[PDB]
Parts: sequence; C-alpha cells; structure tokens
Amino acid sequence: AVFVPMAFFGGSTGAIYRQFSITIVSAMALSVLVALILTPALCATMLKPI
Amino acid sequence: GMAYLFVRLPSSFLPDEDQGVFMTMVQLPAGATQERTQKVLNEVTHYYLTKEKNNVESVFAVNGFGFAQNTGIAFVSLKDWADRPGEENKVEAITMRATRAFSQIKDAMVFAFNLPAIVELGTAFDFELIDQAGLGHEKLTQARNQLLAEAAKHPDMLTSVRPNGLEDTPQFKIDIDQEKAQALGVSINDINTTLGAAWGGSYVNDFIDRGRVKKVYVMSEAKYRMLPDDIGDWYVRAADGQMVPFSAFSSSRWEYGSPRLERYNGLPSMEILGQAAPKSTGEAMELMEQLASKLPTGVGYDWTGMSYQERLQAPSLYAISLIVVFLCLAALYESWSIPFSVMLVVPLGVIGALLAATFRGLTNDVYFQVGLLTTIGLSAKNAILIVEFAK
Amino acid sequence: GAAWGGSYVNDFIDRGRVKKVYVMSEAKYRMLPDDIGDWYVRAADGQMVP
Amino acid sequence: LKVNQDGSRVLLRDVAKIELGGENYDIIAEFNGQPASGLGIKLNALDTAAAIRAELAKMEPFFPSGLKIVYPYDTTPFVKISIHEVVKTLVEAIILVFLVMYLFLQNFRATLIPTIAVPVVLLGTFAVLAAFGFSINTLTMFGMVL
Amino acid sequence: DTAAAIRAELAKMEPFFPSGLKIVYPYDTTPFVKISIHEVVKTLVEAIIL
Amino acid sequence: DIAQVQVQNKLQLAMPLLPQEVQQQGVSVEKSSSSFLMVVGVINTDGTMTQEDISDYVAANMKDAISRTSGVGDVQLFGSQYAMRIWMNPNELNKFQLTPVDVITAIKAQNAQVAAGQLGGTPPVKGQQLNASIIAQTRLTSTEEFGKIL
Amino acid sequence: GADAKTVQDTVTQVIEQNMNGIDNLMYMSSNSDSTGTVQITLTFESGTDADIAQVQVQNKLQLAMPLLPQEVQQQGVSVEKSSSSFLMVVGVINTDGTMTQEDISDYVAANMKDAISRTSGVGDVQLFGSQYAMRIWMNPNELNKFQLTP
Repeated sequence: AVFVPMAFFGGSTGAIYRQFSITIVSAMALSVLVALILTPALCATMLKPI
Repeated sequence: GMAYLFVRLPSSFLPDEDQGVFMTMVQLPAGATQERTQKVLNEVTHYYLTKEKNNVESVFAVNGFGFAQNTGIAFVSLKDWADRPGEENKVEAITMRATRAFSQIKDAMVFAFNLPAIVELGTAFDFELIDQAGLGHEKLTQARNQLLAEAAKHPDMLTSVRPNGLEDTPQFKIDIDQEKAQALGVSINDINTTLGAAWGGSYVNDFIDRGRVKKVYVMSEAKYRMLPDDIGDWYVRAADGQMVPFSAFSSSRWEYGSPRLERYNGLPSMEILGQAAPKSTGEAMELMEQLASKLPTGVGYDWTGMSYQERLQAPSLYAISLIVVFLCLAALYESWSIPFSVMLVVPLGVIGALLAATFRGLTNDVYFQVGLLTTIGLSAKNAILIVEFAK
Repeated sequence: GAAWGGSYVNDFIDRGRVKKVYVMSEAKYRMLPDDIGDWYVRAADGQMVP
Repeated sequence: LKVNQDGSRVLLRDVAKIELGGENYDIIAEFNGQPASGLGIKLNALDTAAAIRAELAKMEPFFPSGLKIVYPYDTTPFVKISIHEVVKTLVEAIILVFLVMYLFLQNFRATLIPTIAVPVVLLGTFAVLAAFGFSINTLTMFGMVL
Repeated sequence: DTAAAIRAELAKMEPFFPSGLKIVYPYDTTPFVKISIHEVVKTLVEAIIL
Repeated sequence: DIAQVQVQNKLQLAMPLLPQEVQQQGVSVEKSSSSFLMVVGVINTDGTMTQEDISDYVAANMKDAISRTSGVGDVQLFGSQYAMRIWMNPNELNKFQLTPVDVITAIKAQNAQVAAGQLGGTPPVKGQQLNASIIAQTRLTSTEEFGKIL
Repeated sequence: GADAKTVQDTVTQVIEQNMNGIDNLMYMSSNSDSTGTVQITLTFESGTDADIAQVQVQNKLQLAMPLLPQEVQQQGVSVEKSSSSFLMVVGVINTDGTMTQEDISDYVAANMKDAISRTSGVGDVQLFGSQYAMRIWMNPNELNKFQLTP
C-alpha cells in the first residue's frame, strides 16, 4: 500500500518508478511467503533446544 | 524541522554518471572552410591527446558533422575507471578544465559535455517561436532578435538564452536574364543543368566496382568552382553551335538568407535553448510566455522536447496511500486511534533521510524518494510490530 | 486536355507556403460545342490549325 | 564524344580528371592524428551490441593487411560493469547481514535460516520479473539490493 | 477526447485570426452523447432517491 | 493499422502503372469510418472575405494542424486551398500564333527551382577561405510576378 | 547542391503538407541545411509501438514521393525509426598506412555497412566517411576548348 502507488506516475518519469514499484512489491510478497513457509520450517529444523 | 529542511532542499532528476566517455561540440562562424574548421578540431585533438595524459584513451574526432562545413564533434573515451581516482579525474573536472582552456580560442564556440542519463529530458527548456501568419523568415528573425535581446537583459529569472538555429550568412545570387538567354540562343534547361552540374555535381549513372554497384558523379574540377568570377566561365553551346559565357547573360551579387531554416508542426519556426537562473522551470517558462507575448503581430510560441513531459503530484499519490495504509491498520487493530500511532512514525525516518540528503550536498532525486518510501516501510514494519503486541 | 479540364504543371510559394498553379481555359471559351473548332495548334511549317 | 572533322578523337579523359573518389566530401574522420573511418550504431541493449561484437567477428579473418578495429566510444561496458558492481554490493550485503546474524544468534545453523531466505526471494524476484516481462536493468538490480 | 482535442487544438488558432473570421458548429454529435449519458446518470441518482 | 498498410503495399505496387498526372495529384490510403460526426465552419462577419477567400485561410492554417491529431481519418474541405490560375485566351494565343504547350513550357521553365551548389565547393583546393551557397532563380509569389513571363 | 531556401520549399513543404491522416503524434520538427538534406523527426506519444507508427509515416511518405523533385527521388528518402543516441561507435584504421582517409570508408561501406545494419537493434547507422563513387571532375576550359557542354 506504499510501494504500489508509485507505478501510476504518468510520463517518461513514472516508468522509472514502475520498476521499483513492481520489484519491491514482488519481493515483499515472496519474502512473506518465505517467512510463512520456509522460515517456520527452518526454525523447526535448525534451532538448538534451549 | 522536517518540513522546513525538506521544502528547502532542491530536487533534481538523476545522477550524471561518469560513463567513461564524453563529447565536444565545435561550432565555427558561418562561412569558414573545412580546412579552417580542421584547424580548430586540430586544437581539440591536441588538448585531449596532449594536455593531460592520465584519463584519456582515444579521442575519435570528426570534422563536418555533429548536429544538423563549419561544425565538428570530438568523441573521446577515458582510461579504465581504476586509473582515474578522485573527483579531479571524473568527467566533471576533466570537462571543466577542458572547456575552461577551450573557451580561450578565437573565432570558435567549442565546449565539452557529458552524456546525460536519458537522452530525451536532459537538462531541466526548449522554446519555439512560430510564424503563425506567414510573416516570412527575415521578419521572424526580427521577432527572434527582439525576444533574445529582451530575455538575458532580465537576469533575475534567466540568462544564457540563445537560438538553436544559426544566424543568416551571405549567399551568392545569380540572375539568369531570360530575355538575353533566349535572344543569344541558349535554352534555360541547358543553363540550369550546366550551373547545377558545375556547382554541386549531379547523380547521373551507376557502375560496377569489384562486383558491387557504386555511383558516378559529374562535377567540376576543384580549382574551378571556388571563386566568384569563375561563374563568368562555363560557356554553353547554343543555337548556331555557339559558346556563350555566363558573364554575358547573368548578373551576380551578394545577398542574405537562412542556412538553418527550422520548422515546427509544418510552419516556419526557430528554437531557443535556455535554463532558469540558479528559480524553477515553471517561473522561467512563465517569463518566456510573457516575453513572447511582447512580440510583433502574428508570432506565436510553443513548448516542446525537454519541457513537454511536464506542463500536464507526488503528494497526490502519497496522501491517499497514507489513509489507505490507515484503512488496513484500522481493519488490523479494530480501531481508528490505534492506527494513528503507527503513521505517527512517518516523520521519524523522513527527517533522518533529509538530514543525510542535505549533509552530502545531494538532491531529492527519484532515488531519494525510493529510499524515503523504503525507510517509511521499515518504520511501519517496526511500529506495527510494537503496537500489535501492545494491543 | 489543358483547354478542357486544366492541367497541374508547376507549384509556387504563397506567403511562405507551397500552392499549385493551373493552366486552364478562360471561363467564357469552354462552354459551347462549336468553341471546339477554335484553339488552333502550331505545326510543321509554323502553321496554326483549327 | 565530339568527333572532329580531321579524324581527331575527343574523349572524356581529355576534358576531365577521372578518379575513384568519395561519394561525399563533407565528413572526414581523423582518429588520433591518423586518418580512419567508422560507423556509429543507433539504438535489445547488450544482445544488440553483443550481436555486433559477433557479427563483426566474422569479418576479421578476411581483412586486408593493415586494417585494425578500435572501440573509441562505447557505453555497453558502462552498464555491464555498473550492474555487476550492484551485484557485488548484493553479495557484500549478504555477508554483512550474516555477520550481524552470527553476532546475535551465535550459531551457524541459527543464522543460516535468515541467510537462506534472501537469495531464495531474490531468485524468485528474478522469476517474477520474468513473469511480468521486466528487465535486468540499472534500476531493478538496485531494487534487488534495496 | 477526439473531439475535445480539436475543441482545444482550434483554441490555439483563435488569437491570430484576421479581423472578421468567426467559428460556428453547424453539425455536432458530441454534445448529443455528452448529454444523453449525463441524463442517464441523473436517472441513476433519481433511482437512488426513489 | 494492421490492414491499413496491407492496402498501401499493393497501392505502391500499382503506383508506377497509373498515369503520370494521377501520380502528380497522388493517391491516398485514408483509413476512416463513413460518418463525419462534427463539421466546423468559418465565416467572415464583416464580409471582408469572399467565398473562395475563406477556404484558403482554413486550408493553409487549419487543414494541416487539425488533421495531424488522432481520431481524424480523412477530413473533407468544403472549398479548396488557393492555387494560381492562368485562364488562357485561345484567341490571343492564336492572335500571336502560340499553343498552350508553349505556355506550359514557359511556366514550367521559369517557375521551377534550381540546383545551385556553393562557392568554395565541398571538395576544396587548399587555401580557400570563404564558402557560401549559390542561389539562382527560385519560385514566384504573386499575380504580378507571373504576369512577367517570357 | 541546394540551399535551405530551396529544399525547405521544394521538399520540406511538399512533405509537411502530405503528413496528414495518421494516428497519435506529438509534434513535427524540421531542419533545412545548405547541404540539402532535411530531417522532420516525427514523434510518438510514448504509447505507440515502433513498428505500428513507423509505417503510418511511410504511407504518407510514398503518397508524397511522386511530388518531390526528380533528383530527390534518385537519392531517395528514408523512414529511419531510431532513437537519438549513438551508443557505440566503432572505428577502422590502417596501422601500416597503406590505405588513405578516403580509402578506408569504402571497405567499411562495401563489406560492413550493409551486413552490420541488417541486425536488429540498429535503427540508422551514420557512416563517418563515404562509400566510393566514380568522380569525373570536368574542366570547363577543355570543355570550351573543344566547344562542349556538361
């Protein structure tokens, strides 16, 4: 909700913004699916019993 | 703090990077020969190759080209980036020293420049004076002089105004006396064919050279087309197989005309390059709009190129996304006050971003806005983290 | 063809713009059948033929 | 040409100098004090340039004795090196995050969990740009690092 | 946009017209739709209130 | 735009086969519908411009600038752009024993443009200082200039 | 061998009037030099495909081609879709000096100018130099010394 709006700047300048506005958002989505899928699994597999 | 420090920080587009190369424009007075222009391109190559041999690799020079017999363009590459350390060896200082020693050349407007990041916007205007009523070139030039003179004389907003097209240079005018022509026995087709093939050549036929087609050119010998009175030569065979010289049926004189006739949208025009004083583009554009209105009747104005991308909103994309994030947070905490405490951290990172931007003397570029939004995102990632547990 | 219908031959400049020129008969000489018997032509012994 | 009555020949070389010259004499290109020629390529980005570094690699064998090629003005290695430096900063950020991770978790396997995440998401972002038809450019790899 | 970009493309040529030239719109079908759709919107609002 | 140039290809294929005057007046590939949604008109309120004297200003200042905007397929001009007209007199032609071919030849040989070149030509001899373009007989402008024809 | 007083009126004017009937455009520039050549530099609206509007120009160009002068048709016009930045320039020299200035552009124009530019990513390559052409430099004295015309 803060990174997507930059993909709407019109003209030759906003197309610059679109690159970040898509890459960073995709990065958020993928890293959150990671923190939901791989990070809990890895915490369950690669942590020492305290 | 944040507001005062941020609204007082100027903004620009993109960082001008050392691309290991730069260029050098060479313009000469209208009328100089190719040899006299090579004389100045000579000094260009001399400076680049034999003034400082620390950052120069290969100076590809070209005489008689660059933008369109008195123009030239010097291409040049730089040594490997490692061998050019410090600001004193980057394109900025190299071209600065170059141009500073270059401007001391008589009868030559020569200066070096770097290649801007994108080649469509470049330096933040491009004015266009338009012949809206068919006034003619020699009166549109009067209007252009009137606008150019009363542009740099008001330096409170702009200076260094100049036309894109070049100034009119003398031209040789021949009057073929049609009466004397058809009375002495010559035909006008013969006259014009002889004149066009003797001055400028003519593309007539093609031939085969080593298994490939190339052109043939009928043209005068070099030593017979470089003097005014050589026009009196070049007889023509006519009615009673008689040879007639041009000095007997043609008048010769000097005149004035434009060699760089510019047109915009299909109408005669002249372009103007200029920048705002160290003031934004908008106020300079408005001053140009007013000064162009103080012109003779029938002259119009237009904006194009490096200024048409504008003249048609970051807070517009921010202020609504702020309340959109607020909507998400209101659905999150089941509250309206609690989500305010998260966006309360928005200035906390923007103030530091602004401090670091103004520290190094940098600018609020597109990159700075990207990093600003990234730091806002992390400030949210922290504030929401705290407040979820707190709730 | 040039006496009846005109002919597009050359172009000229008018107030800084190209326009056409048209060789055509005068109006009062191409609106009658027997006007076709006029319009001589110069021929072999420089003679005008109707 | 004209045939004089006395059996005299009038040719074109009699009244003109004939030579294999240039089509146009407006442009001369002196390289570094030595005369030369060349061509500039107008605007893919590297495939466009690499497909000319290879299209011209086929004509090098059959060049006459003396002809040599130079690259006096080239902007493709500029980006080709800038993006690689951004990738180097990516790897350095990986190691500088691994340092702090080990500083806080005190275990190779514990810090391995956040260390594996970043390259996974980065390759996934490459794949997403493959999906949306984006490009590995001066501004997206920078976003990969950001 | 096709018609409004000509209501504005011709708005630039009005200042430099010679003394006497006046523009009229004798045949125009853009306000027809521009008013029909607005009346449909008015009926939308009236259906809301009804 | 896909099938607009499939027509243009065969059109150019057939262009050298058409008559010469047809090539001069030219053909056109005008992609457009059949409905002229809006027609705009120009009048003179004071009457200082006549019927033929209103279509020129709209064809030399508006017919080219307006139709370079999208949504404009093919605009039809109610009227016509100015053209010089020489209404010959066959009597006066024969009264001097002249053919319209002679008129056409004169106006085509004395109103044309000229290849002129430049002083200080492109391939120089070493030592030349001044280089300037040559100008010769150019086009004519008004009725008075066309009145004087050899 | 022309002038801006000529090619602006005999070529440029005949094009600026025939560029009409095309999809979205921004503006139409125009240059006119003392060496004849004219570039108009039409412009996209940042949302039109290159190949789409590349031939919208070509259509009107062919529409205007029979109207241009004869030598202009001989030398020919071109629709060169390209940007304005010449990213990389490559150069060819002779180390031994066995080839002169004019004698280096021919081999690069008869073996490289056609093969290189038939690859994509190549809009319009400018040759620093010129391909060979046979030149007959006539002598007006010897022409009149035998009473002959060019």
